[PDB]
Amino acid sequence: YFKIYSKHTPINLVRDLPQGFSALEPLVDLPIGINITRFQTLL
Amino acid sequence: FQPTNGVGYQPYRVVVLSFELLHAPATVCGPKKSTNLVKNKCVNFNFNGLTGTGVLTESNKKFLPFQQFGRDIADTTDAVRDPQTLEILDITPCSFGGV
Amino acid sequence: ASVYAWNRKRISNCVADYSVLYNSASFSTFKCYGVSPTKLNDLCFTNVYADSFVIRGDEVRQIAPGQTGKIADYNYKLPDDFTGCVIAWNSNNLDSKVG
Amino acid sequence: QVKLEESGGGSVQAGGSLRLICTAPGLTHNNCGLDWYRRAPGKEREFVSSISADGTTSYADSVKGRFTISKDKVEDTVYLQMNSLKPEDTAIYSCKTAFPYFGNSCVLDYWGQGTSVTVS
Amino acid sequence: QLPPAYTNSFTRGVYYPDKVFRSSVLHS
Ligand SMILES: *[C@@H]1O[C@H](CO)[C@@H](O[C@@H]2O[C@H](CO)[C@@H](O)[C@H](O)[C@H]2NC(C)=O)[C@H](O)[C@H]1NC(C)=O
Ligand SMILES: *[C@@H]1O[C@H](CO)[C@@H](O[C@@H]2O[C@H](CO)[C@@H](O)[C@H](O)[C@H]2NC(C)=O)[C@H](O)[C@H]1NC(C)=O
Ligand SMILES: *[C@@H]1O[C@H](CO)[C@@H](O)[C@H](O)[C@H]1NC(C)=O
Repeated sequence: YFKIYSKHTPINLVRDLPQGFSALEPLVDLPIGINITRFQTLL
Repeated sequence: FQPTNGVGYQPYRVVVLSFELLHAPATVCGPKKSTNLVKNKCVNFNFNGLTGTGVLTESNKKFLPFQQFGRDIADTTDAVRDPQTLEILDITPCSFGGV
Repeated sequence: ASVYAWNRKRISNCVADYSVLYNSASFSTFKCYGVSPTKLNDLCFTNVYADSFVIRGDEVRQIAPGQTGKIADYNYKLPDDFTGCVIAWNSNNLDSKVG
Repeated sequence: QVKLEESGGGSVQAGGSLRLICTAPGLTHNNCGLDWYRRAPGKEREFVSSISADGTTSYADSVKGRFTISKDKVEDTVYLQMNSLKPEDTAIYSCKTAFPYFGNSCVLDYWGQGTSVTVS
Repeated sequence: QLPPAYTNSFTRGVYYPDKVFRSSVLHS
């Protein structure tokens, strides 16, 4: 299975990660069954 | 194939259902039939493979939209969400004692 | 579809209402080798393949594991230990046109 | 001297499958084809199927499309392959074949005892 | 063409490990 958890939040801050705590609800599970060792973003 | 051909020579459609079971999560499944709901009586329940015995009552705990059942300080099941009506039921043990 | 090029269809990630066809009782030849049809609607499989082909009334018994045939030699052959179901509707009415 | 015999019958569900076994140990030399009739309490023997010495097949109007009369490739054992039997097909089936005369290997006839078939 | 940059994830990336409800408790 391939599991994806996620979360959204509003920020007003630049160029750095904010210091905070927030959990990540599960979002999806997809039952593919493929070996994965690499990935890449798209933008 | 003639329109009025004999049975020993008539056309015949055919479909073969070929089964595949690889090393992966299963995808094609048979339907699962559900019984009815009973409350306020010591009954034998099974919610999505979660099996047990006890008394099912209504509650006021509020799960989160993705949660399925509750648990206790001793890590024992005490609440459950019904798959269909989407309500919260408490589980209480079936009465027992000494004489 | 044509007998020369039988048509294969892939079924995955759903539920098989096999009872909707086990309750037909108006069919020509339905035999599942590998699993009793009683539990056919009560199983989980990775993938299903529907292979559609057309045969003759005499060729209906040809397509099986171990039974040969002209189309069986040419169009397709079953494996030595096939695990699947064969269904055949031997209807001249709609499978063949007038003339 | 019984030259036609029927066996292998029984009871089947509706929507189920069955197979019939009729023995004609002298059918090849007759060259006068084999039949299947069926009799019901209060009913006259009406033909179920008819397979001639060439292999062309006719069937009872209630059974055609599903009943398939067929001969074994070797050791002729003319079976009747059917599926999804209906409760009406229950009857005393039989086979009928004509057997040699002084010069005719045909219409001079002999009937078979029959297979009792029950579709429930 | 620039060199890679790094930074510090203070307390981030905690996800509900499973679909169970607990109330006012400390799990491990
Ligand atoms: C599961 O299916 C049942 C059957 O329809 C749903 O129950 C009905 O949902 C509708 C939604 O508008 C209500 O108006 C009815 O009062 C419900 N009860 C009936 C028809 O007896 C149920 O909502 C479904 N639940 C999920 C999670 O799909
Ligand atoms: C698709 O085929 C099914 C299977 O035959 C049809 O469902 C019924 O199946 C029974 C089985 O003997 C038939 O007697 C009925 O005539 C079929 N039809 C109905 C309405 O009951 C189904 O109708 C077919 N649908 C299409 C769109 O072809
Ligand atoms: C995944 O890796 C395992 C072992 O690392 C191997 O057995 C399997 O064949 C691989 N499958 C794929 C699709 O790469």
